[PDB]
Amino acid sequence: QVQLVQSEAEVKEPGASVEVSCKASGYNFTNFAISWVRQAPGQGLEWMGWISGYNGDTNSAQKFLGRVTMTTDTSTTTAYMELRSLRSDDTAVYYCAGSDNYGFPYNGMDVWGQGTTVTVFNQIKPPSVFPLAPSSKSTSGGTAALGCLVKDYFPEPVTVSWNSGALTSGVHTFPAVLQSSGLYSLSSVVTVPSSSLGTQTYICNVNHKPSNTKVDKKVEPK
Amino acid sequence: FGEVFNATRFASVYAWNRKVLYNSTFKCYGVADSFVIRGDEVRQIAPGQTGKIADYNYKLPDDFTGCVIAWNSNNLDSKVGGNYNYLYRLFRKSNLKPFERDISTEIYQAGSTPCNGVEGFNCYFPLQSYGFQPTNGVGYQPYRVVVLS
Amino acid sequence: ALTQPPSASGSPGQSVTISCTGTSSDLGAYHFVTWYQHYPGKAPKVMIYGVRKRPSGVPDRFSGSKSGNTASLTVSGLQDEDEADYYCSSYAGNNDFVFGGGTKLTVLGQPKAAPSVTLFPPSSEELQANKATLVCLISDFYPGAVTVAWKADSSPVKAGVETTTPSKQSNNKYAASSYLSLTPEQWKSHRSYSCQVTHEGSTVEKTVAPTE
Ligand SMILES: *[C@@H]1O[C@H](CO)[C@@H](O)[C@H](O)[C@H]1NC(C)=O
Ligand SMILES: *[C@@H]1O[C@H](CO)[C@@H](O)[C@H](O)[C@H]1NC(C)=O
Repeated sequence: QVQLVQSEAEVKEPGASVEVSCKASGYNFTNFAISWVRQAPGQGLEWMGWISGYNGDTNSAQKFLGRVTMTTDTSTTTAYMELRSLRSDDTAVYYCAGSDNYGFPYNGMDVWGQGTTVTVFNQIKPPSVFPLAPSSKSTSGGTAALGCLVKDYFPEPVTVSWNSGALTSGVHTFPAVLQSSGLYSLSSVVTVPSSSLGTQTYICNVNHKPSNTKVDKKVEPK
Repeated sequence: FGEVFNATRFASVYAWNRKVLYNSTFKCYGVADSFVIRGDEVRQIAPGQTGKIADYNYKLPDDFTGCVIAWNSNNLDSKVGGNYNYLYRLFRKSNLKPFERDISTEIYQAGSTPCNGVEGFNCYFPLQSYGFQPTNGVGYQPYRVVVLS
Repeated sequence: ALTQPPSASGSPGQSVTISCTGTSSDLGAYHFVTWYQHYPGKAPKVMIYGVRKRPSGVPDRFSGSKSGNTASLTVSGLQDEDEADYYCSSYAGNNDFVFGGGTKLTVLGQPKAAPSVTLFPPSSEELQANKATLVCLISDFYPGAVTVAWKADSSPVKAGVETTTPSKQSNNKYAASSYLSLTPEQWKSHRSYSCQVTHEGSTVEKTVAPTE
């Protein structure tokens, strides 16, 4: 039952504050309980708190205790959620949800907003490229995995090749992880014959245009 | 007294029953009513107390002259999957006056939408089952209560 | 938080049950268990409220129940429209809620595939830069949902862990990665570390040791 309308996406920087609006769209919040629920990238739903549009009873999750303020103006029938001193792990989609209830919505929330994306952006950061050396126990007949760790850069994207593109078979570049710091890290591994570990050179080529950085990392045996 | 204390089945607190044992709680006030509640809710079976049990289920007056008895019946009133046959009143539009009983099951209208006798998203069944389990913490285990008036 | 499996799955037509474990102060204490269907992008949708009740318009193939501190949601006759994330939630007793971590429900379009796991210790270069990172790579699993846990001498590590959401490979199987960030002193002060990947009830564990 999506019917509430929320404010446009927000782009903030660490330490700023954000306020999301949620307009009743035709209802009157005097008979509505309002909850706020966020979802950070790659995580689950997270209840932030609730306010009663009837009498103003408020409660906040212990995680956000002291950091969030929820208000309602039933004059305009608009709910508001302020989140202060944003961190990079506050980057999430924020939903307002409601229910026809003069007290706590014990069953949860019936009416939902469309969500409001709030991104706490980082400064551009060049990556650090480290070798993931193949096993010290690699012998001729076997296969060996070796790779490149591309750690703590911002923003996307990053391109990784191997031996300037000459090597394509057996390459697997894993999509990056958005860390709680707001920075990305990814890994790229190629599987090679172990017999080639002593005769063949393996070099990963990392390009990060936003920071105008290029790294060529030779990965040598342990 | 044997028909009460030594009874096989006990009543729920919302539907409590009316009818030298000193040799868990034998608190007397100024000096028989049967039901089962969890151990943490036994403190509400006293004059001048508030809470879901004291206000919605069993109310004692501040002028109470009697004795409140209780003992842990987890061994009797708990099933491993939960004993849902014992319930208490979660919702009520007012508190009970002393020694009043409420056995109604009208749907509690929590919002502007009328219920018309049907449970809904904001239309609550007013009774909440306990679901007593033998491995619950002792504060959550069932206690048989006998109040001598 | 409540506990949910990461992945529940079945073929079209089968029945799937997602369990959700709470405590005696939430799931055990109340009949306010609500299940939310979610597709990232759209808003959550109530499928079951109370414990077993269906809002109007929800197909009757959705059912719910609870026993002790464990609630459950069963979908009968699985259809492709049911593939989604599902969150259990409960009233927590003090005008609040507790959510589970979510469960991805997959309509199996191909047979299940257990994951391959490769674990890399920190490079000496990174330790020279006063940092340490264990790299855990998970590939070729289906359906695309896993749980990753890190341990240091049996002790669970929950600080410094970053795990991707699974992403589809060219062969329709899924890949993911997890990273554990340590200080060099932290890395050296334990005798072994392990990455544990749980997928559809089966676990793969890889271990690295600073002195081996
Ligand atoms: C909402 O209801 C309140 C209470 O009756 C009223 O004062 C207010 O003007 C109403 N607002 C709208 C937009 O209907
Ligand atoms: C309950 O039964 C026991 C033995 O059967 C007896 O000793 C005890 O007095 C009884 N309780 C009451 C209140 O009569």
